[PDB]
Amino acid sequence: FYRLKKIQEKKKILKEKSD
Amino acid sequence: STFGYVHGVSGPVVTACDMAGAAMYELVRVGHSELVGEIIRLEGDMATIQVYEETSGVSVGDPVLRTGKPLSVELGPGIMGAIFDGIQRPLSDISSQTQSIYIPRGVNVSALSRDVKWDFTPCKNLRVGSHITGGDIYGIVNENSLIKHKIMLPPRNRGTVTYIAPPGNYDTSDVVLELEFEGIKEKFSMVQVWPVRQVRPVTEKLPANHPLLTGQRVLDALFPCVQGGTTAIPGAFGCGKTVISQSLSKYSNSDVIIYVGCGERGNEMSEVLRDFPELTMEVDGKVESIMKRTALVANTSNMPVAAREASIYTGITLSEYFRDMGYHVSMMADSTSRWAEALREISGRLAEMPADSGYPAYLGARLASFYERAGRVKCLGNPEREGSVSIVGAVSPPGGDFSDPVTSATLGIVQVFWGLDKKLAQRKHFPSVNWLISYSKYMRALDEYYDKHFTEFVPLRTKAKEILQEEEDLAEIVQLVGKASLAETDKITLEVAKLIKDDFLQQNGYTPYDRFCPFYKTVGMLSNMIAFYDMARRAVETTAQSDNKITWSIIREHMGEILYKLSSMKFKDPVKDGEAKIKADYAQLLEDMQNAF
Amino acid sequence: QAAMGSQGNLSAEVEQATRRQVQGMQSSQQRNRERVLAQLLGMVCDVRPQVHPN
Amino acid sequence: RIEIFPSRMAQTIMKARLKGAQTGRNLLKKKSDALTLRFRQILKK
Amino acid sequence: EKKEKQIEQQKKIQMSNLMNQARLKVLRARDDLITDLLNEAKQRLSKVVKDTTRYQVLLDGLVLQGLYQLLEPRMIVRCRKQDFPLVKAAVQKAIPVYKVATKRDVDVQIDQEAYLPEEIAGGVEIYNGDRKIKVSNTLESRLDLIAQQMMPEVRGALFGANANRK
Amino acid sequence: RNYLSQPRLTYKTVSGVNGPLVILDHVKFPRYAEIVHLTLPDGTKRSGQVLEVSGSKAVVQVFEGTSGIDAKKTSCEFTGDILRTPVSEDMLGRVFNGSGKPIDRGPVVLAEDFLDIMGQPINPQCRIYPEEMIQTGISAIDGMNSIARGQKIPIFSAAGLPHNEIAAQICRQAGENFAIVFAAMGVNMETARFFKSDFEENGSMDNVCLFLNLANDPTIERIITPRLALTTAEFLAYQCEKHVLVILTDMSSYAEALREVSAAREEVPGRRGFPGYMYTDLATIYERAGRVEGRNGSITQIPILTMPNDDITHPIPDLTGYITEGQIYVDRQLHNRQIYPPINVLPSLSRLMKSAIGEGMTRKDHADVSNQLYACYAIGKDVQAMKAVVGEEALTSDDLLYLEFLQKFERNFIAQGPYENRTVYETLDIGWQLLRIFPKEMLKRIPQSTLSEFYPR
Amino acid sequence: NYLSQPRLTYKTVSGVNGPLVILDHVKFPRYAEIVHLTLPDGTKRSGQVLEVSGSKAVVQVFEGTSGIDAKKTSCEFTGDILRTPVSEDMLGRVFNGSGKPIDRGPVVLAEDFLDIMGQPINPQCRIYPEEMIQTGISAIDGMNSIARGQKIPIFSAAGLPHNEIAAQICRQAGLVENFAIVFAAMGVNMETARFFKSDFEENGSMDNVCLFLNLANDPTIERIITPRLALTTAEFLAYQCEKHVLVILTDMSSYAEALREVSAAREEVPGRRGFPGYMYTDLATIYERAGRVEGRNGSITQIPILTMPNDDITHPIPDLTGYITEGQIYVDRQLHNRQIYPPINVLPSLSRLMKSAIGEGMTRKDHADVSNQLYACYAIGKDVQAMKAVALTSDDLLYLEFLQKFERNFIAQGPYENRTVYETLDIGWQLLRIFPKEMLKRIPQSTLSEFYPR
Ligand SMILES: Nc1ncnc2c1ncn2[C@@H]1O[C@H](COP(=O)(O)OP(=O)(O)O)[C@@H](O)[C@H]1O
Ligand SMILES: [Mg+2]
Repeated sequence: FYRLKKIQEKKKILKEKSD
Repeated sequence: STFGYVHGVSGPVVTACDMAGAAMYELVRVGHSELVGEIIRLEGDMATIQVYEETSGVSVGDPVLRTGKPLSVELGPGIMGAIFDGIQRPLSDISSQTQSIYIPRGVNVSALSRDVKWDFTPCKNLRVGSHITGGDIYGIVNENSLIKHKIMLPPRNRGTVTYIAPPGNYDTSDVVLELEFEGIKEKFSMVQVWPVRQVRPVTEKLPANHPLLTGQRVLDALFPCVQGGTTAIPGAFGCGKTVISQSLSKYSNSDVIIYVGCGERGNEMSEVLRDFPELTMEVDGKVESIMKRTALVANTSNMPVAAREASIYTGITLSEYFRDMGYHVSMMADSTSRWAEALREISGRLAEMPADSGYPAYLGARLASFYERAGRVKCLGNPEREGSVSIVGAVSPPGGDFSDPVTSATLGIVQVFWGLDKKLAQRKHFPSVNWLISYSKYMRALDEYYDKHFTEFVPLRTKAKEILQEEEDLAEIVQLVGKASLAETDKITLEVAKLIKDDFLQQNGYTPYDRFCPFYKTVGMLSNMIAFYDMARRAVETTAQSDNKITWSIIREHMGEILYKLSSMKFKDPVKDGEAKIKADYAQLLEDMQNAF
Repeated sequence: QAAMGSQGNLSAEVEQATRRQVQGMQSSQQRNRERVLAQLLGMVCDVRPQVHPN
Repeated sequence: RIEIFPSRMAQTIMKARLKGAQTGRNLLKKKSDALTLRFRQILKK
Repeated sequence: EKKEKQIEQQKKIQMSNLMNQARLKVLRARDDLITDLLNEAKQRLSKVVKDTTRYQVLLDGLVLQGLYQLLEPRMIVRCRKQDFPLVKAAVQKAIPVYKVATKRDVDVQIDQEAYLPEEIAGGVEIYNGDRKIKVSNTLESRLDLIAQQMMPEVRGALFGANANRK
Repeated sequence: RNYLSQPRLTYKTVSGVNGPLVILDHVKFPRYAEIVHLTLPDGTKRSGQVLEVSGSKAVVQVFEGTSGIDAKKTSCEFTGDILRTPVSEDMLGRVFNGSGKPIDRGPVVLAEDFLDIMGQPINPQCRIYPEEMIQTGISAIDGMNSIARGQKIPIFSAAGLPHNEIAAQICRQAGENFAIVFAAMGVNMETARFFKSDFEENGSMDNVCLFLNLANDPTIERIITPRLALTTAEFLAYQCEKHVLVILTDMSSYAEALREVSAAREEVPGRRGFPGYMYTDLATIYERAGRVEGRNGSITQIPILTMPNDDITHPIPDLTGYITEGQIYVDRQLHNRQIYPPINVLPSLSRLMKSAIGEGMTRKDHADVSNQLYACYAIGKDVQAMKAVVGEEALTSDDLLYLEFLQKFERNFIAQGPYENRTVYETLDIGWQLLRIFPKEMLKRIPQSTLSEFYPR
Repeated sequence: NYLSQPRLTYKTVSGVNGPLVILDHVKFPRYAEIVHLTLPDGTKRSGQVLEVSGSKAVVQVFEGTSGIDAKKTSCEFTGDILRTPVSEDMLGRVFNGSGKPIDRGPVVLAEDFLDIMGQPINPQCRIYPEEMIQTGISAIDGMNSIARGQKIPIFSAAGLPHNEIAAQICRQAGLVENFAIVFAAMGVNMETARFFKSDFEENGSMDNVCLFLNLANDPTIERIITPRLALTTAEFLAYQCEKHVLVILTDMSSYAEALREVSAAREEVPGRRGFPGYMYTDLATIYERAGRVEGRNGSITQIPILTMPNDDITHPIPDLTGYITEGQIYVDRQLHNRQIYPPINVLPSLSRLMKSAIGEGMTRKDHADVSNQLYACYAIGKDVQAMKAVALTSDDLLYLEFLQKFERNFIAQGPYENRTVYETLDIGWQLLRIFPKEMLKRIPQSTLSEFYPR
């Protein structure tokens, strides 16, 4: 639950870097 | 650029912008008080810096000046007997300077004293104009009465001697040697600077053949360690992982001792420096304290967590430097599980993905790059000396569970493993080394030494490990189906193995007779208790059915005086040396005659 | 007598088997040294600048 | 005292080991109780 | 049996180390036939540097190869001190060739503040405008590209081919 | 003399509130651990540390919770320094709340010095080792697990067990120069009243610095409660040279207030949800102990932690077992038999037992009889494990005495009663009587040179 | 088919973390390239390319990122895949982790350049392993004998002597005369490197061994490209030089552990216990390069040693290995505590190619039935031994006489004894002699008749 939530935050930071 | 600017702080790590020409693992100094830090990651224009002191009050507008050098120690005289922190600042100078009881968190105290003067003497046919290479001795400095700090050249450079200093007293900043190369005549001194993350170059590694006499009975007999070997001491809290480490630093057969406190207690390093200067040992008929040969790297739990990375790498760099003199260095890492918790806390700030149980994925590469720096090895340089480094690294698993990513990554590297037990500390069975799960892989390499000095001990431990092996399978029997239905060849096994567990394996480290036992005393009382089991084997085996034979209650009520000689054999204090071998055969002669009686 | 047999094996292979192998490839190198030299120097002179997916 | 490695499929194995040992006692309890009842009335006889 | 078993084992170790250095001497004597071959080839590139009617048709393409592979709006050619008038005629020949293939225009100035050292045989080192990306097309680097890809050929056509193949 | 006189800025530019973290914006040079003073739109005053900064942002965390914090109207008011507690010698007799404020209608303290609550680590070169043995009177603590003045040692207990009833006992009868600082983190109303009205009895209130923080108080205030309790005690000792006894209630309940704030930060869970740095943040509040060279003062810690589900392998007794200098275990089976200090001596060891005993300190047979009284205890405990299996009649004459000692050991060597203290000489003269129901030659831990005197009596 | 365009050289790194270096502004980068990082100190480090994206490319250096700047380093792009120089002369020498020599020797003269990833075989034209390799170990050849070309690991645990039974199947490697061992050492200590380097010169066998070594001193990224580069020389000697090879990769668990560090630094979504999801395929491309082709005369067999963490066969490293290979050899801990060498547990160890490498034509008629029956009395003997500690039948003591005689006399054979298969079945039949004729159920009467009375 820590490794999957780390990717859920890193999929958002990579998203807002595109936006 | 020549410095940086802080961009964001979060615990130990520091993000610093305007930092372009800075390599990985540089040494920068962040803040107005200049906290010493190391770069661990950089992304474009910014760098991410772990800080070896407590970041508090560090603002964004603080300057970060860089030095262009990795984290490095200062190797030279003035290093034995002192006590350092993780980044090698002396804790005795730091309290005689500021006169406080705290470390002021910004002080650049020199690692070696540039004021005390040592009597130098050259290396006796080191001529001017002679050829010299990297790593040979060009002078001797007697730091104490016990230790001759052999001054060496750095391994990088070499040349031809143009000037050597005459024998006398010098500072640690005086020029002692000047060497001509193709381009530039280069100056030198008595100190040298070496990066702690880089392994010291050396000629060629050698196999390890001589054992490390630790003085414990269970350690020297069943699971022996050699000088040049790696050892791990796991076990839960209150088991005694440091009283074996403090017994190693007091009574080993090693030339120097380096004790590394990594996340340890503050009172346990004050325990060391108090009782060491009254423990005098002999080398050549002269007695002097063990603080002449002990150098403490002290980094307690109160001190910051990024410095726990540095105190392991510093203490192995001093251990590698004293290896190059030829001394048989030992090192007590204590404890590496608090070093692995420093890797977890640092990687938690960098948003690293974790491995099993929190730790980063490179945990097996940091422990392997530290434990493999041990081993006896012919050093660099012309005087042709052979040194050693023996690493004994304590491991503190949480809850006493050896299925842990620190321990399970350790046991793939270490050859010896002294598995301490928590049940063996409730019952006061000290040392608490669990003889079943513990092992050593030095045995096939050590019997060649045994076929030269102690030529009867290899068949002894083969039966001594066997009697402890058969006791464990029969212990589960008597706790389920009772001891009444047991055989007579097994009831003798249950007594001598219980006779081993209080004589041989138990050892009161605070009494004058068992605080350090030599190896003849250890092989002495084992050559009798195994011969007792071998003689009481014949009392049941040969006369098995016919005669109304020995049912061993015959033995236990009649041979109680000889068993009292066995149960009190461990009481031979070191005032008798040759008498102990006579009493070993005398108590055997009481054991010899009673099979006829 | 094994030590003179073992040193007799030293003076039977390091001076003929090592030496004729260096000399035996020295002669084959010399007969073919110039053919691959024009092959190499003919390849340092071939320049053809192609530029790929645009 | 811990026996084997956790965290998959040893739980179902140990639940099979427990269930056999749970009624294994109760089967042996009825054996020891019927033996005692055979022992109690043979005392009065 | 400790007197005869060691002297046959130490005979085996002595036979093992002698057989190994019999292999390591002939393999190191295989390098000096290859290393001087690359040294004798490095001599004969400098003779190609001498005759200008062969050296400038070489430097016509050797600058052209750098311009095509780099594909920058602004490039910078760096060369030796002596070849500065030679590559200047070579680059101006190469300008309306680059505009034929690649449609992109280009600019290719030749710098004055920096020159290649004298130990280089010849060739150029063409950079971009940002001084980051570099195409090293010198003759000490063009030879080592062809020397590695021809290592199967300069073994079989210079020593005996192996008797155990496909 | 040395101070800062620049006026403080007042930002109305909060940007992000998710859980207890208030992300500010357009901050100009924020330091790492500044206290900020939130001013809520309904006039409420909240305080908070800065958790981490990055560029222009500054992520503070509020102490009193985040409920009610707006985005437009709230005015976070910075302060350019670290958290400095107001500390004085007249904080001795007053009851303080969680953060820093008085409870019993008193005034704010005048505070001749301001100290950093994070403290500074003591130089281990000038940190002298505790040798002076303190007297507690409880025979399980005084005689069998002797603690020295300066030693850190917890009390391992669970819920329902009377840890707080015997911790006030050693707070009562420990031994004109003895001060006590008390920290209550996560106590009930009763326990905070039981501790308040116990020091109202013995007249010890003239040397008690009770820090109460009840269960209704905010959960981030439990972080800075044992910080202020120690830097107070690092001022009554180390700067005024008097012997302070720090007692931290519910060190378990401090750690759930450490787990909760770290799950809000979303960082690196260790064992059982507790954070990765949970060894360090239990060490910066445990290693403030011991004596130093140039001071006559001392500070000794007796923390109390309730191990969950009676497990010593839970991370709360585990990580404190590695950093303290011993432990004291309170047993639940002995509490069910109405044994008074319901302590069992087998997993309760004191590390400084080897130094505090001797001919110079206390009665040379004391250090050696405790090696033997563990042996008769540990062997006899396996006898009751054997008595459950085979039967009460299959025991031999050896292991009938191991049950005979073990029944007499619990009720005679322990259970002093809640108001009786007995000295170490009374402990040994009631402890040697338990070894005299044993015969000779089975006391194998005792040498014959010492056994010859005390056995005939 | 050679490339000749001059290689570009980028001085434009823009990020470095762990083993990765992230580049910008790259013009047409290529996947799985090889680069040459030139440090500001003049050091040269190489590296693959893990992911391209537009003008970016994240390389993984082999020798660690320690010292790499952000402005002064230069990274030169070789325009091809990592192709090793392979030769017949790569036999009798010692190489490091990636490709460099150790014993003061030369670089190899590159008879051909081969891809380290290999190229996939046609499964139609791959002949089946039939000829049996005699290992000399009674625990192998008696129970779970290995065929030539069969891939079969040795499942060890940390501390167990798996290296002494690795060198045991070197000296006693033979059929029932050009057996070129290719060795790959990953994550081994120096004292385990001396046990392998100075045990091939002891028997004089160093004229055909190609010992690779990647010590714990050497960096961890080189462990990735060790079994791909140790097999492609073994793939050269066995399919292109018609020589029977035997490759013994060592410590596969460490090879995985180096795969976890790169996977965690790439921030990929992970699998079971931190390992990447593609570890099944990553352990398949270095395991399935075995067997023998039908067009040639050579062969390549694989014995990859791996330690399981905490003696767990359900760990992902022995789990995915048992799904790619053809059965395991489970050297056990409890047999090592009873002082057995080799301490091989014959219950979970298995060979899927023992059924077609034994019989009347290959070895002898009674190999098929004595291996099932010795397995039968061992498996039935174990659960009745567990009930023994906590009687009831006079035949149950017969099964525990089997357990006392099996571990001491059959599998235990010492460090230098090489039992042939003709000697192995005779000791196996003597263990069945303590059982009656009727209790051997899984032996038919046609084979039980002439072999049981002797
Ligand atoms: N061989 C021994 N001799 C004397 N005391 C011992 C011995 N072994 C263990 N002990 C005792 O056990 C306890 C363990 O001390 P310590 O090493 O600090 O625990 P830990 O290993 O968790 O750090 C101490 O009270 C120590 O005196
Ligand atoms: Mg310890």
